[PDB]
Order: sequence, then C-alpha cells, then structure tokens
Amino acid sequence: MIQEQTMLNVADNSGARRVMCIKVLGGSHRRYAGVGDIIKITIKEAIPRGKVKKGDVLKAVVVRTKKGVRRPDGSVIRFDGNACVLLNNNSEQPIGTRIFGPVTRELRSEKFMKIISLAPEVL
Amino acid sequence: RITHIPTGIVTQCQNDRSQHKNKDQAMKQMKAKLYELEMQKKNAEKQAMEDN
Amino acid sequence: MIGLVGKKVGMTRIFTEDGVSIPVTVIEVEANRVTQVKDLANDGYRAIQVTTGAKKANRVTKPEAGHFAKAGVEAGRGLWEFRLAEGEEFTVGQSISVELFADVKKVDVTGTSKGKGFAGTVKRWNFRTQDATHGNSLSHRVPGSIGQNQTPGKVFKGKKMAGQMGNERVTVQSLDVVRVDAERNLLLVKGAVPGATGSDLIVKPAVKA
Amino acid sequence: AVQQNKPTRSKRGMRRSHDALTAVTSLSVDKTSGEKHLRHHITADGYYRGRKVIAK
Amino acid sequence: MRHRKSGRQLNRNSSHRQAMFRNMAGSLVRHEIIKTTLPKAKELRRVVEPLITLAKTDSVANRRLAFARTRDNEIVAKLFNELGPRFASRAGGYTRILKCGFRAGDNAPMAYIELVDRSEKAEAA
Amino acid sequence: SNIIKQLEQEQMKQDVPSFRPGDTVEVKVWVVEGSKKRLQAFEGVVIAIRNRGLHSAFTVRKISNGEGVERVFQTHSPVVDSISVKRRGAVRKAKLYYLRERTGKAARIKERLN
RNA sequence: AGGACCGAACCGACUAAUGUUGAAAAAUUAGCGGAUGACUUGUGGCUGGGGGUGAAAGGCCAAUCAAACCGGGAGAUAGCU
RNA sequence: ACACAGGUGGUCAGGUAGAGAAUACCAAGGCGCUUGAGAGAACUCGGGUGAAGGAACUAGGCAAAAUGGUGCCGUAACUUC
RNA sequence: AAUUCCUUGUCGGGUAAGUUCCGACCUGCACGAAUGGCGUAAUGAUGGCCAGGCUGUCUCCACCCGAGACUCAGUGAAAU
RNA sequence: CGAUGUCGGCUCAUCACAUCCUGGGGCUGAAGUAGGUCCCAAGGGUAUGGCUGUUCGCCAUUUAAAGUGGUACGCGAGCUGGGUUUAGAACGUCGUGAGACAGUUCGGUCCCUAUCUGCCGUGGGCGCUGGAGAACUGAGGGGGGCUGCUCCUAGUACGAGAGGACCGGAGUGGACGCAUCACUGGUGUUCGGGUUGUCAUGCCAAUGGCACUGCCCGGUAGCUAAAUGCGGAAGAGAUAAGUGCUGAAAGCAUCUAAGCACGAAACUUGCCCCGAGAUGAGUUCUCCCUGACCCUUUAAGGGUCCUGAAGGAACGUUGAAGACGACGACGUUGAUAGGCCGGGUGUGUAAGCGCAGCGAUGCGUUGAGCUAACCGGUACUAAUGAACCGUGAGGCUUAACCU
Repeated sequence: MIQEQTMLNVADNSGARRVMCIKVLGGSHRRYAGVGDIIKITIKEAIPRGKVKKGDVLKAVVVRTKKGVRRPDGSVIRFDGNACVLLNNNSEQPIGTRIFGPVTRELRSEKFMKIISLAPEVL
Repeated sequence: RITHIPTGIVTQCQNDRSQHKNKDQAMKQMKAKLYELEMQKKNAEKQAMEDN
Repeated sequence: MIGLVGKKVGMTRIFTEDGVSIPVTVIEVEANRVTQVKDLANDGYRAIQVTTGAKKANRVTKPEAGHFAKAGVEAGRGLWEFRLAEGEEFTVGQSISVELFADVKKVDVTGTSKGKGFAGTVKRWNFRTQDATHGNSLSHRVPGSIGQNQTPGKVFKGKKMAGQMGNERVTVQSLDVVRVDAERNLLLVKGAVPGATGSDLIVKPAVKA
Repeated sequence: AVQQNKPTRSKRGMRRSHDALTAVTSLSVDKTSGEKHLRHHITADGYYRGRKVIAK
Repeated sequence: MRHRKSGRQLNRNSSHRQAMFRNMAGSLVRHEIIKTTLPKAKELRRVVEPLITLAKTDSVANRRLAFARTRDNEIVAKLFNELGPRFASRAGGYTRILKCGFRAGDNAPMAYIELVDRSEKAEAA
Repeated sequence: SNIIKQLEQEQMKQDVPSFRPGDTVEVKVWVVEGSKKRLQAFEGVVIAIRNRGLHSAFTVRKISNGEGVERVFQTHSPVVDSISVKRRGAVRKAKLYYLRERTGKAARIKERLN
C-alpha cells in the first residue's frame, strides 16, 4: 500500500536510490498501489552519475511491499521494505538493465516480462 | 481580471470600489500591454533581419 | 421457483486440488415439511407454506397445533410462505429436501443482519469525522449541518441520522453453490450470508443471472 | 434553548399519561407458613418454598 | 456492543473489582452466608466456586494457588480442611442465591448467597 | 458445531511434522512456472505458528538476496507439498517477532540438542 | 565571581483542552518562564480624587476608574422614548 | 454569599531507593472527599493501543508522538575570545 | 524592506508544483543618519522559511479502559 | 437599529438545466481515427497536491469527466477563527497636535441542559364490531442505477500511405454500497509470561499490593478493515429528439390529417427494503366460550348468582435482541444462565523435590503448569404449586340460496 508521499527504495540499477510516489495511476480517487501497479514518482537521492538525475519525474512499477501480496490459497508474502523499478514515461519499459532483490509472480504478464527475466529470484 | 485568449497576457485592477472603474482601468492596461507586444515583435524582427 | 429454510451453522473453507481456498458458509437444510397450499381459487395467489425442525409438544399452542394436525405433520420452529412458478405443484405434507438445489448454480440467501443497536452517523452511514485537533470543540464524531435556512426552514425526510442499525431482513444475491450434501442435510455456499450463527435463512435460486 | 410560549396544563397532563405506576399484580402465598410474599423472594419470616433458609 | 462477553464492570475499575471479590469471597467462606446486592452475588459465583473446586484436591501448589487468589490463610485453611471434604461428591454448584427484597437506603435488589451444605455451627465458632 | 468439525477433518492432512518456533524449515511449494508445475523450496526460520485445526498456519522468515521475506503458509493447503526441519532451535517464546529488528549475529538462535 | 547555567520550594502566567446557569464573578489538568536578585515574603507605616502611584498598559487606587466611593445641591436637565 | 477543586505567614522533617525538601513505595499519624444501585447505546470528557503510509492534516506539525540519566570518547561555521 | 501602490516586479536558489522564505537588481508610489543610519557574537514562552527524527495531524478510522449519558430509588434548580 | 453574528475552510447536503462525463440523434469545410456545431436527455457520476486567510487564480500530476448556477453568494443554538472588525505596539504617509489611512506589520475571551415545528429511531393507548394465535396479499413509500483498460471480432472496413473503426462478445480494474469474520491483520486494563522500585504475607522459597494495565512480550472470544463475498443488470411497456412506411387535403409531392412501425442511462416496471392507522383498517388457516335468575322509564337496557376458555400478562433464568420499552429462547414433561467434566485455544517447560555449580544460574522430573468471553457433554445451583387479566356463541336492515 504505496500512496502519495510514500518513499520507496529502487530495485533496479538505474541511478536512483530513494524515490517518492506522487500519484497512484489508473482511476479517480484511487488510494493505493499494491504490487504490479504503475505509479508516477520523483527521484530524491541519486548516485553521482547514472541514467537519471535528482528531480526527474517518471513512472515506476511497485515490485515489493511490506503490507504484502496475497495468493489464492490464503498465503501471504510480506517483504521487509517497499520497492520499485523505474520506467520510461511513454513506452513504460524499464530503464535499469539489472534488478536487485526478489520479486513476485504478480508481475508475470505481457507487460513486465522483461523484469521477471532479470530478477534473481521470483517467489 | 481581463485575459487575452490569443496571447496569454492578463491584467488586473482592484484599486477602486466600483467594478466599472476597475474594468475600464484594466481595459487601459490591456490596450497598453498589447501595444507593448507590437514593439517586441517589431524590434525582434528588425534584429532578426538586421543580424543577418 | 421455491426454496428452502435452513440455519447458518457457521463458516469454514474448502481447499480445491488445484490450490484455491474457497471460503464457505455452511447451511443446514433439514427437510421442509409443507403444511398449507394456496391457490388462485381461494387465496387469490399461488404459494406454499412450509416448516422445519421440531418444537416441543408442550411449548406449542392450541391454535398452532390444530394448524399442523390439519396438514398431517409434526410442528416446527416456524412457518414461511413461498410463491410458485407456472407449472410447479406441491401437495400437502410433502417433505422437500436439499436435493432441490442439485442442478442449481447460484442462490439468493436472505435473513436477519446482526444487531448493532443505536448506531451513530459515522458507523451507520459512513459520515467522515471532523478534525480531531486544530481547535475542534466537542464535535469530533457529530454529523455537522442538517440543512439550510430559512428556505426551506425544515429538515428533509430521509435525512441520514443516528439510530438503530442492523437486525433487519437482508438479501445477498448470486452466491455460487460449492457443494450440496443430501445425506448430512447440508449446503455450502461461497462467501458470507447475513446473520449470526444459529440464525434462520431463506435460501432461494437466483432471480437474476 | 427554551420555550417561546407557556405550555398548557393540557399538554402537561398528556405528557404524564405514562408516568403512572403499575401495582404489583398479585402475591405468592407460601405453602408452609401461609405468609404472602414477592414471587421468587424469601418471606418476611425467612421462608422460601417450604424450608426456613434464614435463622430469623 | 457486548455480543458474547462475560463479566460485569459494576461501575468500578479492574483493580477495584478484583479486590472486592477477593474480600467478598473470603467473607462468604468465613461465614458461609452473606447478604449482598443481586448482581454482585451473581458475579461472586464465578469466583468462589473455582476456589472450592481447587480445594477438592489438596496439594501444596493448590494451597499456594488459592493463597494467591485469597491472600488469607484462615480462608485457605477452611477451604482445604472443611469444604474440600464437604463437597467431595458434589459436581459444581456449591452456592445458592436467594433473593430478599430491596435495600431501604438506595432501593437496590438484595440477595443472600449461602453455601449449599449448611449444618449451622461455623459462623460464630 | 459437530457439523463443521466433521467437514474440516475430512480435509486435514494426516502427515504433518511437529515443528515449533525457532526451527529452521525447508518448505516445498507447487508453483506454475508456465503451464508446467514445479516444486520450489523456501528455507528459513519459523517465527510464528497459529494452531486452529484446518485453519492452522505458520510464518517463515528468510533473508533472500540481501532482503528479508516473511511468508505465511496455510499448513493444510495442497500448495504446501512438504515440510522438513533442518535444524532445531531453542527459544523461550511462542513468537519471534523480535527477529524482524535483528540481523546477523543478533538473529542467531541456539540449537536445542537433546 | 556572576542581574551565570540545569532544576524543587517560592514568584509568575506562553500553549492547549476542559469549564463558559462553572467546583471557581478569571479556576482546573498537562506541559511552560524566573529561581543569589533590577528576586520573593510577613508585620507596621506614608502618599487621596483633576488628586495619588505608575520599568507607561490610560495601568492601578476594596470584584467599580479617559477621573473612585458615600451623602448633599436634586424632583439637575431631557425639542427624545 | 455555600459544609465552595481557589487564597493564607512561621515551625518539625522517620525508612528503602535517589544528587535531592524531585519521584516511587512505606512508618508515625491521618483519611475513603455526606447521594447511592444497575446498565455497559449514540455522543461528549480523560486515558491506552494500532496494519500499510508518514505532515499527504492545517492558517500554522496546533495537539500528540518522540528526546531524556551517569561516566567516557568526540564536537562546525561564527565570536565581543 | 515591520517601509514598494503598480506587484505573485525581474533574475537566481530551494519544491514534481513556492502569492511565503533566501540571494540579488534599483524603476526608493512614499529609506536615510541619536524621533539615529549600517552591522553584530550571545540571549528570546518573540515573527517568517527549510530539513532530520517522530508520530491517529491526516489517508481512515477500528478496538479497548475509566467518568457522564440511559434505567431505578431519594433530593431538586434555571434562562424563557 | 428594546441585534437578522461576516469571507474562507471543515461536516452534511438539496434542487435547477442554460449537460462536464456516460446515453440517443441531425448537419459537417464528416474517408478512417480524431474533431467542429446543433437537438433530446438531469439516472448515476463529476480529482489530489504546491503557493496564498483566501473565494478566484497560476502551476504540477491524474481522470470517462474534473459542468454552470440556486438554497440568508445553503450550512457558527453543527465545528474552526487564518482573513476582516475593539483595546497593545511599530513602519511608510498625512496633520502644528490629539490623531488618521479600501496602506502594511506582530498580538489578541466564539455562551445556550431543546418547549413547539422538523428529522432519525423506538414504544404505550385506542381502533379495525364475540375473543385469541399464526401466515399473507400489496394500495402506497423508500433504496439502487457510475465507469475505465486489455483481448477477440480484425490489422478486416476505410485509406496513396501514415495510421485505423462502427456493431457485437469475453475478461480484469477504479470509485461507491450491503453483508460477514473462514482467511491476512488490528484491538483484546477479564488469559499466560518476563522485568524495575518498594511494601507486605514471621523468615528462606513462593505469592500479592502500589507505581499510566508500573514498564513490556505474546494473545482466546467478541467487535472490526486495510481482510473477502456479493451488487449496479438482462428483459418488458409506453415515449424524447429523431428515422421511416402507407397516405390524402393539394391529379403531383409530403413521416401526418385517418392508420402503421422503430426509437435513449430519462418515464412505468423488472432487483432490494418498508408496508392494512390502505379509518377504503383487506384475505387465508387454526383455536376457544353451547348456564340459571330478577327488575325498570322495555333496550346494542340494568343487576344478583354460579362459571373464568383459547390465550395473555406478570414473575424468574437469559440472549450473536437491547438506551428504556420492545423482540427472541427457556422455566423441572427443563440445557435458559452459572458451576462441573472433557476437548480446544493461548502462553511457553509452574510449584515442590532431586542433581550439577563457590555463586548467579543450569539440567532432570516437564511441552510442565495455569488458561476469559469458545466447542461438546452434565440437572450440581437457580429458573415454585399457584395467584392475576381475559368469559359464557357475538347488533340491525336487505338480498341470495337452504328449510
């Protein structure tokens, strides 16, 4: 349950380090992103050189949450920190070419098939 | 608050108590400020043509 | 179509083989003895009237007793009409059981919601609270304005206000049947139906899709 | 908040229609002592349904 | 709402409640019969009858466990050496509640709460 | 009721090991890697066991690619294939939620050894 | 050493909530400022109304102050109600 | 004006912890505050806890939360040193 | 600018977005030298702005503990 | 003028239509996609932040859309008090000065226990024509009515290409509502454990009190949302703008005069809820009462005796019912509550004794001990015989059958 003003860590290698959510996309009045949901973000910390600079606005996709995902049998996966992969604003492909940390099957789609390649672990 | 829809230039007045004074005052400043972007097209299409 | 009168035993779940957990209410539908039948001639509309369970002979009254004797049947914990489609026909004394939902895919369960008592506008109507601080003065959960002044100078009928909540007839529509079980007198519907454990439940087939 | 007219003595009575007490309908008599009492209560002289349950 | 909730608050707080029923239990085990308000008596059942049941088995752990819920050694003595024996056969239901009438001072419903076995030579002596 | 008590224990697995909190545990899990159906292991520490007959569950913390993951399992699901205790822990508590703050040398548990 | 620092008593009164026919005609609870000094406090004394006193707010002068209170001129006067 | 949660100068100073006349628990000694009894709705008052998020609240982080001790290490601009 | 009407002046900084803040410019409506000018370490229950921490302030409320509320007994006001 | 308290914000709304989205159409300087404009349409829907006291506005990022108005520019006996509008002080400026400025700047008490109307809920009385107990019908009233994206249809129609559909079907979202507690969680001062200070139980050991539940850690039942089920519909009727068919008046023409067909989230229904005080008080089933006597002003008249039904109320044990009433269960021919037994859950290996260690402590007995509201049993305790209210065949007129 990422919402406006939530700060997330960055799973990819893109340059960014912390980012802040600033909309949850795909609806009027929409409160939360969970896993596999697109959000508009801004970059706060960013490492000295790298694809993206502090203050850049772009999309991301949420890939890990503390609240957790739920699986059809009742099972929950929680993680220990909120996290996201930075995306282009228009194509909505990844910027990063590597991915740190585990991710989930909730991504497994047409759209984010590039990520679930690059992940170390899918749970 | 008058506004020109072609350009984007706006105006105000609110010194007065009467709305009708404020309107015809702010009409004056709106005349002047559209005369002023005849000078900044005129002067920047001299020094376009006069630079080359 | 008719349906049946059962009893919210409680909830549990059914793991499928492919993985999924289905949450189910369990409904005991021990069999519904018909007492009376109604007919366009005498009553002016077509309907049955059924009973279920057991009362104890002493705790029945004489005007009840005679009604049940007329039909043939042992007394039950109440009575319940159902209307009838074109062509459907039941004689008296004719124990309908949960085999009636054999072919059926969805149902429309109906009984009494739990009893919240006197409920305020936040709980009852989802009124959003006011500020907890920044100066608020004895007005944290109260409902704010209720009108205008003077036109119209009165509060409009059906204004949402505080007062009794729950303990009221309630339907839920289009619940998937998961299992029917003739031998144990059960019926397992997906999800959650009104009322407390022990409460009585009118289960019908879905009027909609 | 306060009244704009005196309420009548009519309305004052109408309000108090419901103020009246129901009398105790009838009294159990004990089988032993023959004393009268409240149902489900001991008697003035310590009996209840036969047996003396108080030393008084 | 109090759907399915035991206990009576009795217009006190939890530490006051706790200690009242400690005293009131003790008073009943000493005298075998007390006068008290109806609702207090009804909640004194759920404290006394568990001590009597505890003292059907003597041990040391039980004595100490009783002394943690009474804080009176005269009481645990009398529980273990006079009421464990008396109610050895009896399976629960050691206390009777009889209703008197109404306390003059404040018109409260009163009620005696005696023990069930009462041969009558253990309030004075 | 005895009606529900009987619908539950026609589903309960017979064959679940005893394990208690602190035990390191490998838990194998059917995943649909495609339309194929693989097992996937999940080793870590059992921090919490709910016991409720059929509804019984247990939480398992591991550190996976420099990142803490809990995963609650519903014991009697068919998704859980098997449960298998590597190492037996010796802890006083019923719930090791204090492991969430700790990492590394702090979050070591003593072995039970008996 | 100190119109030094932290901080009880003691002096004060910045914020909030309560109270607003009050527990109280100015308080209570939780925090707050000073706390060896241009500090604080007891007992007694002096200054009196266009007068007093005022690190000055027209502040204070017995719950009253851009002129106290009590009595008198006095049934002031009232083109107003 | 009240058998009023206010005001009122001086004196005495036990134990365990503690720097302490702070604070906690107690002794000597003194009290249970002159309406009670049930219930366990809304709402108000005074408290406790809170998934994910963390000032997005708001005129304003108001209020709440947090910080808090002793000893040792270590400590920037600026400076009237 | 505790001073600037026009004015949210223009430029730079800070924010995803800054009528406030900070640095400048000077076109000072209507600063200015003991009704003092410009500076200033320390001090401030002083005004404005930013950041970390922390949080039911909020997303969006939920549950719990006490005091009233409600019922019974006794006493028994008020504005109008 | 012997007072109608002001901008904005919060809470709660409600109507209009001059429609912002969704729905139906006509023209297009409409190939397609996408637009322009007009007509019909008020069912539902109709952002979050930065700056400012702001309304307004500008900017950022969304959305199907961020509509325009009315309601004392809706709403302070509902909240706030930033702005304005008292007393303090200061700057600029005007004035010789007291002072002043629709100039700016720091600070600055927001009372009311609801009588009547109204609204939300919940009862008592009477009535409905002998009395009682159930189940209904449905006059009327209320709730609900939102929409995105992806896939197929199809890279088909259209187009030189770029690009790229209608119509129809399938799946998965957002927002809103109803239910529920099986799951994930929250709470859980009534369950267990740890631990600081101190006081006590003669002392050791073990317990208890007080310190915000002293501080903490877990947590049963209940309640609950962030949790997970369900919902908006299809269809039918009569229409709007509009499109037509036959067709005269007017030898033709013409959607119209007679006649006929289509036609939208609007209308009436369909779905959910209330509902016979619907005084027009409806229907169906069952149950109960089958006695004398006397008087007056002789009638739906008054009284004495015997009789007291069905059922009701009251009392008690109580409830996933509850402010109180009410509603539901049970009252010995009894599981209504309490206890008790067994299980379950929670905590996490009690006390005691023994062993090891100089000691704190550790091990063994031991997954021990304790365990609330839970599940299943059990008459051990309390739900007393009775008394109380309620009667005795039910008016007249007329018809239709049956004697």
